[PDB]
Amino acid sequence: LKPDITAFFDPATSTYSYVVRDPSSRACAIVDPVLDYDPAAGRTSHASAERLIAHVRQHDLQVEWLLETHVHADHLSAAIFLQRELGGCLAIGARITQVQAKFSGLFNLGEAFPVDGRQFEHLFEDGESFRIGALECRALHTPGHTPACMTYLVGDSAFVGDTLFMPDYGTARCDFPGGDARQLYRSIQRLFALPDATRLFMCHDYRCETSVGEQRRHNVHVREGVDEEAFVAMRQQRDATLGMPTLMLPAIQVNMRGGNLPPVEGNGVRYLKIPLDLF
Amino acid sequence: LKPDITAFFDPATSTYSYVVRDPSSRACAIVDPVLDYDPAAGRTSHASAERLIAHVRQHDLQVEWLLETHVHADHLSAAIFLQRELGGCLAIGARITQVQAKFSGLFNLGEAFPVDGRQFEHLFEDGESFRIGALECRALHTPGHTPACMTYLVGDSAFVGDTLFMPDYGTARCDFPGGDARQLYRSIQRLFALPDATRLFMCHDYRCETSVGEQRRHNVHVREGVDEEAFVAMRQQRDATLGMPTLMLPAIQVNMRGGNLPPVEGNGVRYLKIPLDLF
Ligand SMILES: [Cl-]
Ligand SMILES: [Cl-]
Ligand SMILES: [Cl-]
Ligand SMILES: [Cl-]
Ligand SMILES: [Zn+2]
Ligand SMILES: [Zn+2]
Repeated sequence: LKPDITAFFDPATSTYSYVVRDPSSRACAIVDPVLDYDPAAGRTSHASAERLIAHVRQHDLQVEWLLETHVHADHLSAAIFLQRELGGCLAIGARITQVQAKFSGLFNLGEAFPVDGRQFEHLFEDGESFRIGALECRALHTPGHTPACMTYLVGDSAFVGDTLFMPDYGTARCDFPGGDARQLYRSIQRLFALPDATRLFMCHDYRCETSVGEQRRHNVHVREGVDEEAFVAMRQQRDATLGMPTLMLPAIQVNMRGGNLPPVEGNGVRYLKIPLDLF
Repeated sequence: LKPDITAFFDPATSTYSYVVRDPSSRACAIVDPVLDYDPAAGRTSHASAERLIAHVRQHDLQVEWLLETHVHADHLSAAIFLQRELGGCLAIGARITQVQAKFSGLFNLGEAFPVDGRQFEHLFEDGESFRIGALECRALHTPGHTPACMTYLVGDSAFVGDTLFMPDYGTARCDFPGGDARQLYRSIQRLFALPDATRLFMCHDYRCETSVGEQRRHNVHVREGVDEEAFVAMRQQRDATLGMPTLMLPAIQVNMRGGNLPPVEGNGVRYLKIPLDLF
């Protein structure tokens, strides 16, 4: 039983979000939804999410899951807004509590900020099975880009997050806190051991769908024949040349909260905190 | 007695800073010095200021004034860092207290944030005379870009801030809070009534020095013959098309403090506050 998958490209952040629909029912999940954010003005907008809401409404779907593949450093999540409009259960990999506990310190939030994942309604363990309607699904731990990345298998497909790019772009950076180029190399090996026909759906592109086959032989960074020590050297060498993602500091502190904005002050206004000279 | 003026271009922010030196002594002032700031990482760096420090050290100058022409929305000021290394008296126009009182509310700082200009050691009134060594100087109120802009006359020259651009670029936006396209029009008229040979030194360029003469007849936005109501219409029409300056929210909250970073938290880290959905 194969999922009905609709991709949604966001040109500002190069993010693909997905609606993952059970063909035998109206149940669906939403993967990596984007809350649009203008960092110069601090304006959040709902254009990308409204595309998702309209699709769900057109096809009269019931949102069962709001899935995050990892903690996004390049965009803010629109999960909370979609959850208000469409319902559904907010979910992420269990190792999100490592990112919460680390960045609670880096953002200086105190214990008014819980670091155990309560903001998310489900934390997936490695290998955990679950369903989207009748669809059969499993969550695999695939860390390396971040400590907490998950790949979601759903029928014949896999939502790999930032664990791979399209074969001609290669792989993503691993210099996020807790990221590990060698952990990512072995996460990719796990992905390559899947059936070569598995539909692979990327989180970013700089062109959303490939296969395990295409990747295994044609990925410019981790084709077959690229050993662990070679890849690591190149990954860390490219990472050193990379400036920090523009939205990283706003994105983490929203996304580590499940996509809740920071609390309102007596002002009536909510504020992000931008650590100075910490990175 | 004419000032010895050295210009310093910052390509990241298109800012001209100046060293204004009294030829008959070693006294100088520093105008609009830049603290380099990477907004993605929250990294401040001291490259631009180190150029100023080296010049002061080469020519064995004594910093008497650290002048700001206005509250900068496009860069953070390096006044406090220069003040530590070189000394000197930090100064700005008296109407800085309007910007402090407004943005103390917009940034929700409470009364742990004084709104009377104590962070600056001198607040210039309109028409106030002062000296840089033997040089004769006067501060004119020239609002419009911001409520608090000042033009500094020093001998035969004038540091106009963002009150004008070079004649072929025209004028700057007036949509900052308290800014007023019509106030700016009449500030410019005041500048045009100066002697046509007055050396005019811009704060930005997108090429630092022109004359009142060149401006009066050749400014593409406010040449002679452009009336008050025409200019205002065009200024507000262009302003509406403009996205907010990238660094505006970090820059104001540092510069409204005289260039002090926000306080250290028990973390040991300092934080900017970015209002959400307020602009
Ligand atoms: Cl597209
Ligand atoms: Cl459920
Ligand atoms: Cl130059
Ligand atoms: Cl003095
Ligand atoms: Zn990512
Ligand atoms: Zn300005």
